[PDB]
Amino acid sequence: MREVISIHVGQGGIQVGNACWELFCLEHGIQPDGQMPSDKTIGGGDDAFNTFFSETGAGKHVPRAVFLDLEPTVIDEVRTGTYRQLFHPEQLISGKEDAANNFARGHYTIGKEIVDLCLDRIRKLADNCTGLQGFLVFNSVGGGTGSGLGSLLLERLSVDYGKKSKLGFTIYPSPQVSTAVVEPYNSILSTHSLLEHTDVAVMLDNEAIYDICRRNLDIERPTYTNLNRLIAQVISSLTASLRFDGALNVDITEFQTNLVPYPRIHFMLSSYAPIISAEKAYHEQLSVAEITNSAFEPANMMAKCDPRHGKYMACSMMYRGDVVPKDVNASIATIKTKRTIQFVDWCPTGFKVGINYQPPTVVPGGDLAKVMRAVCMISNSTAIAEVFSRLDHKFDLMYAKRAFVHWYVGEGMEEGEFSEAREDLAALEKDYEEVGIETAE
Amino acid sequence: MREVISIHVGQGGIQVGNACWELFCLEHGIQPDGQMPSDKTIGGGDDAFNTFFSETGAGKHVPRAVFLDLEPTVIDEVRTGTYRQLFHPEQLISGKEDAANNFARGHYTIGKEIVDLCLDRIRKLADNCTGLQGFLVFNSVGGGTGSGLGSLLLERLSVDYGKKSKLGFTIYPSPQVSTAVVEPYNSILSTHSLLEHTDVAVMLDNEAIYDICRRNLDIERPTYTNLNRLIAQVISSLTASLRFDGALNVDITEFQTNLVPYPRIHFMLSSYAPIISAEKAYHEQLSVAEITNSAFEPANMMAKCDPRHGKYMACSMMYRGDVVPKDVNASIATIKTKRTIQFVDWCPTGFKVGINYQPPTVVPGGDLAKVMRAVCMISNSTAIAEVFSRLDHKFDLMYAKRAFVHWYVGEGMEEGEFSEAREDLAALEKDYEEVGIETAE
Amino acid sequence: MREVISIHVGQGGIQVGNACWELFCLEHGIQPDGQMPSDKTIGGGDDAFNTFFSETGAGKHVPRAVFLDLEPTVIDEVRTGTYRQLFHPEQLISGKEDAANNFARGHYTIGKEIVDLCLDRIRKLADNCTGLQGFLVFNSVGGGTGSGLGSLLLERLSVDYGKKSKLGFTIYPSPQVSTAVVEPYNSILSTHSLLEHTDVAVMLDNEAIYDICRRNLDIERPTYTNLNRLIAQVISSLTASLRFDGALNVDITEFQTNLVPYPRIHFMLSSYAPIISAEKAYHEQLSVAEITNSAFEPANMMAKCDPRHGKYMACSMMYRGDVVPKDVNASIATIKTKRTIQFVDWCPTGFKVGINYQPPTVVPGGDLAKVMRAVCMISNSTAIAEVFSRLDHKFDLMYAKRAFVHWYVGEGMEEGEFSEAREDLAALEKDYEEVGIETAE
Amino acid sequence: MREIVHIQGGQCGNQIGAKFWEVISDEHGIDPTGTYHGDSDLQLERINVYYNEATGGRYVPRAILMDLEPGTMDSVRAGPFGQLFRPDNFVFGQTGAGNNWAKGHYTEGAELIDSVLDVVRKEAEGCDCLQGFQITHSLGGGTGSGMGTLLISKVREEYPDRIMETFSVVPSPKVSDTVVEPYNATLSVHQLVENADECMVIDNEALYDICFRTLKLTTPTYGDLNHLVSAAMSGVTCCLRFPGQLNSDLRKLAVNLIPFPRLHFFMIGFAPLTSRGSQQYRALTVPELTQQMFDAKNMMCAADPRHGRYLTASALFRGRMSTKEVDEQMLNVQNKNSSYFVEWIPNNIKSSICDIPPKGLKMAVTFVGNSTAIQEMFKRVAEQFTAMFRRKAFLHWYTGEGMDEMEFTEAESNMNDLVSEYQQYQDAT
Ligand SMILES: [Mg+2]
Ligand SMILES: [Mg+2]
Ligand SMILES: [Mg+2]
Repeated sequence: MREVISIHVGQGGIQVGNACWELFCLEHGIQPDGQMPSDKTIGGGDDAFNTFFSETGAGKHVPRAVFLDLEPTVIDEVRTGTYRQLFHPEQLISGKEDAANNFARGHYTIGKEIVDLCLDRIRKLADNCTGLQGFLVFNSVGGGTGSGLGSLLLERLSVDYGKKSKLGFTIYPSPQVSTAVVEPYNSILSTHSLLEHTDVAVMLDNEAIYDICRRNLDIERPTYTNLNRLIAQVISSLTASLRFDGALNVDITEFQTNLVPYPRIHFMLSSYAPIISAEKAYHEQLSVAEITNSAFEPANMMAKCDPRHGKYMACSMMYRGDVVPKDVNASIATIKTKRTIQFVDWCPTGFKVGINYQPPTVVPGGDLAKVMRAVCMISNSTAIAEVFSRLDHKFDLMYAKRAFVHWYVGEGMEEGEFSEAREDLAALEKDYEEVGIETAE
Repeated sequence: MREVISIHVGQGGIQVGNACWELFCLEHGIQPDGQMPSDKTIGGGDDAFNTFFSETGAGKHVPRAVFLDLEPTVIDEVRTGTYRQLFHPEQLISGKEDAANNFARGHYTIGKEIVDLCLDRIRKLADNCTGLQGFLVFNSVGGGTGSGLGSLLLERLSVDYGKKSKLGFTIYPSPQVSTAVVEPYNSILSTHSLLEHTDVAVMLDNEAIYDICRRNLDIERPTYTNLNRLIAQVISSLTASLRFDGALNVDITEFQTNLVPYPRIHFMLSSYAPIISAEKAYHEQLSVAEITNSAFEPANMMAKCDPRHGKYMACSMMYRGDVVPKDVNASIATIKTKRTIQFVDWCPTGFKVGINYQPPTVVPGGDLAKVMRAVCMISNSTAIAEVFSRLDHKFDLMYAKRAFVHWYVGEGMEEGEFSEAREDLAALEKDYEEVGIETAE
Repeated sequence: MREVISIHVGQGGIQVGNACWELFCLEHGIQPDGQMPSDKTIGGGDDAFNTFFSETGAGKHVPRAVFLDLEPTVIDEVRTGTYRQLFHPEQLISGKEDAANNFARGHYTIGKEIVDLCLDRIRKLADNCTGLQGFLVFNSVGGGTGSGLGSLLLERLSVDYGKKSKLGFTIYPSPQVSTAVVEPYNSILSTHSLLEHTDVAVMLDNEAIYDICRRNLDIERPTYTNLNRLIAQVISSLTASLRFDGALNVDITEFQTNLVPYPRIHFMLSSYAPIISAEKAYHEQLSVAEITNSAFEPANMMAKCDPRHGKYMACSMMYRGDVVPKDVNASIATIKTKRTIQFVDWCPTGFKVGINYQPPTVVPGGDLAKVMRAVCMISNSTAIAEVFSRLDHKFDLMYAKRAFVHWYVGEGMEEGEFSEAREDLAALEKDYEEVGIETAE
Repeated sequence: MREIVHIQGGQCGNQIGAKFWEVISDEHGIDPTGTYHGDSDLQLERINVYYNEATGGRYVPRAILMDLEPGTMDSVRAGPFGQLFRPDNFVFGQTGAGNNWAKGHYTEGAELIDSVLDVVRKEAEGCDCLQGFQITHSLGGGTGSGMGTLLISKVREEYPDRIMETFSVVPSPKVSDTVVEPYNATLSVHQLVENADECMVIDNEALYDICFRTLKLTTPTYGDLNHLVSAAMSGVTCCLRFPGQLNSDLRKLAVNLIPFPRLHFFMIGFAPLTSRGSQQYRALTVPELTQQMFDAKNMMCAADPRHGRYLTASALFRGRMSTKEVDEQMLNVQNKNSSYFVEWIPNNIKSSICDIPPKGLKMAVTFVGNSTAIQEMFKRVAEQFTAMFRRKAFLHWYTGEGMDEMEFTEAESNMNDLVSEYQQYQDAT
């Protein structure tokens, strides 16, 4: 009735996915094998797990998500891991020789190799599904298939269904921290082929995960376990409406042309809170106002792009748990109140409340403390264009020096893809350039 | 009342038979000696085993089938095997010196040697039987008697009874995989002498068995055990109506001039499913729609001839188990729905439902997983003529070079049998050529 | 009523011609001797073959085209070939000693030798013809008469009739692949004497033929057979309107001052599709949109000059077969849609539809697969000036070194022809330089 | 008898009239052969005012063929009902205009006008009290307009009393089937604003929109489209062809439609338009079809009544109903959206009814109203003309015909003058 499905790519990406399905399975508490601890009573009023966990004729409830990546080592760990009763073989599609972070390889070269298997799996699930709203696709501009092969993936999947929503979680090159140097190539080559195949998607950067887990989670020494846990929470709440009763169970498609008013600049930030320790869970109270005012801390901004340097457009503060329409509401007045913040005035307010009544659940072994209320500030501003500009300037020079270009030209891409894709970020620079212009008079 | 009887020939062929009677005996669970584990209660409403397993005055229930082949080594293994209490001596007729894959030998040369014994056995069984509908005949264009001696076999048996149905299971030369090179000779020499002595029959190719067992059964390294098991399933379900309650217990004679509308091109495909693993039995649900939509996967097509290259004519999706007329029915609408598929339009729909209520039984030690529902897509299209054309072109040149011809001319066949039999596939090429023509205006 | 006639020159050139008349004769299926397989019914509404195949008082229907070249070996192969019943002796005029790729030789030296015979033949055909629209002239800047003698040919033929259209098919020096090194001399000496004697003409380069036949036709190892076949298709469709019913049977003269708006820069590209294999004919669908969007692939650009580096001016996507005005029409909106493409804005749209209802016919033994719809993107942009610039810079230095000049000065050309012809490409460089300038304000 | 004639050029229009006479044949139920096989004399009563009996009852059209290349002549010559024609009128060309309008207007324009105007004139003597004649081409090129311009000039002089109701295809704003369109168009429209008596706009994209959305059709061609338009252009003479409790002819129409002679570019609406299932959704009422009548989506022209204002509006009804309904919906609608009704034209809606609808349907509706929304149309096309005329893009194909540019200025400030003219009439009260 209300389905979504997750797709996983790139090393960090399927790392995220593993964390996620660990999470949801924890949260509906269905045991890793595929059974719930106890029988399910027959009831109505709304869906349940049925969105994602797959009903069998018995205690076998597998996700509705798919793995695809050409670097097949790690995924085997899932193939080995505790959830080897959880998942399902045909759920698993991997490539042996990954891209080597040639975008053009797993996009072009090895792009040709596994696509059809992917699409068949998609047809099996969507055919298995009925009211699948949209598509959860995860990848990374690092684990190279996460850029290339995913690029073809949406490039064709969109042309397959279209009417489904594109739920885009991919990681963005951290501003000064990194993984490689061809990242310019991965990213921008992705981007010009990303945009028109993307509906909307958010940009998760890691350095924020570090700084904030270390200060706010009080973390001393983190890694992808903590990161994947954190994105696990954020996606855990970004879709609760289709999973749990909330006052305004807003929906993705609902979000689509309302958060991203124009068609073009359709990405965003997301600073979840309240992430605190057990020793800050106590020694604190964690007000709605604390999560709320705290929600707009630029230093809390969960992607390393200063909001205060940008002007907000929309903010879908979907809330978990014991939320009051009034209290949050006045907090939103407080958000109108913030002098430092500046909004795409031709969109004076574009707010859209989310009050889901389940407060958050915590993952044992985790660092986040337990609370009563969650916020997701999926918000869109002018600010985020800048780091892009860093990307196209860095890539600008490096590409000017023809660095690495032999690698890609060797695999079947043309140079005008490069300069033209730079025209692509040129245009989007005109977009964040223009939409931020205040309409005259 | 409703009898059929099986005939077995050629090395692979009686391999198939062994698998089959192993199967059915398993499925009615009558112990290999000839007894059931327990007494049989007196009841009415329909037949039982009595079709094939032969009632004694005691726990001795032998098949109603016959072995005939001139390569008598392997059959002895049955003569030795566990079922040496099962079968019956006079059930066993073999030749010592087989054909050497001279069609003309066990058809002509040794053709003369065992025929009368065969016919006497047939008279003993059919005289033993009452409402024997038709004839299960198994052979192979490889284990050479499977072509030659079987060719005489139907050639005369048809002229004996006629009114019985001809149930034809024989194997066809795999498209690029093979067993020999005289296969052209075996096949086509069979074919011109096959057709007018055949009622209807299906063409099982192996390479599909391999590819599909290895992907769909998840098989790593198969052989005739797996193959013979698989055909064991398909024949296991192609006759359930006469064995088990189903909503529309369709019958062979019913199938005859309805599936194969014209008289001539009276063969077909058969892609059974659902063949999956124990780890795909779980991690899956196996919907009626999954078996159904899955039933028409050209890549699932259980004989290496692309359906998508042909235009379907009929499809008898007889079903095992908990089937719903409605659900399947709408799936058949879905089959009308398939743009890629194209039907002999002058036969707009020719469908014929089969909903037998027993879901499938599994053979221990097997690779197929257990399910609730079976499909047999005995369907007939235009596509299958092509591989024939390969057969007559291959054979065309090889025969043009007079290759091996000394072998056959040495045994009492004339050359006009060769060129004329090529006229035979000429005509049938005109048949698949013509019936596929869309009737004008 | 609507006649055209073909002229053939240069080794590759008459190679092209042979492929062509092979083609058309195949396509109207008139047997190589000169007869149709069957009688022709009397009807009206439009012309037929009568354009080119020449009516006799019997089954003798010869082309309306002429061979002229001073390298007479190969043409004899036509003089010998299967179509020695097809063609006609006086259709054949050749020179013995060709130019040795002295432009100045077969243009000057041997230029004097066969002209009158040519013109007499032309008078015989045009006098034989009535509503001959224009002139099909084929030659090559390689098979040296293809440059020189053709240069005189149009130089005088234009001054003979004038009012006929000049249909120019000649080959252009591939950008990095070549045939000789005097090619600069051949080309530019042709060009200054080409332009003002040319109406309009297209530039076919080979390397595209290679790359695209090898990828798109899936060709492993091609030659002039494949090339000549390919140009055979493109010319096969560039004139269908005068041969077959189409919705908008546009005409050459119609094309003339509309595609090439100004008088000067009156050449163009031409990327025909859909060229695919039998294994891509299946495994594909080949939409109008696929041919259409595919039609503007710069990598599909059938002459090695990047469209994306130029700005389009006109595009006459004449279509073969089952075309829809609407569907293509919206595709043309899609072409307006393409951000990367940029048009001579003072010609905002200059489009001109062609929807001829006959889908393509295929030549047996060919590599192209069969389809339902053809496109010819005769389009004109700014891009093509560059490779010219390579030609005048290469030729610039080589001529600066006086290389080979003794060869030409030996045959009766003056140096100011060289420097001045360089002024010619100077001017045309000003033309592609200027027309691409966007008109101010 | 108020009989009329047809003349068609035009890359399409030559096909259009083919469909048209085809349709009229159906409404007269006469065989393709040319004899009547119908069931009422009423088809024969007023048959002449389009047709012509022949010795032996060959029943023939009063049509005139324009073309610069015989292919169309063969095409319709290959046409069903082709035996219903007169071989005389197959007046075509040996060249084609190439759609440089000067080519089809001077070059071939002056080349083949004579044989046409002669034989046409022989038709003029064949006409007893000629109400008029129907011309057809397109307003973007020369395949029709090339010569049709000369037609309107010549016959217009030759018959300064006859009605000239002119339909020619307008280039849609989006899809440019040719880029020389602004120039042919502008040069023509200069003429047509002066010389043509009636004009109605012929877009393709509207016809697509009708076929795809409101027809719910996926496969567009011309022929269906000409079915959709020759439906209306066939309706127009119905009263003139058949009785009507409320009749109005083209003279009553135009004189009852136009305030000032520069306004005979009219938009069109015809209906009903359903796919097959629709009747099992809905039924037919006068108020219903009315509820289609003022539909921008039936507004088959590039102008928007939703953006412009109805200078005029009218309804052509064929069927059997109660006018007591008809008027009532009329006035009702003239109120309901009064704002798009121009003000000082009281009762700017006007009425009609034909005792018989077209064949197959029980009631007929037609709307040829005239707002002034077309201003965006001329503004666009003039704009593109402006751009490339800044560039002189393809002037060389043009001046090669030996026209002047000052003519281009003439139709230019001309056509702008007509636009602003419509501006003041729209902007007034
Ligand atoms: Mg990887
Ligand atoms: Mg044997
Ligand atoms: Mg030569």
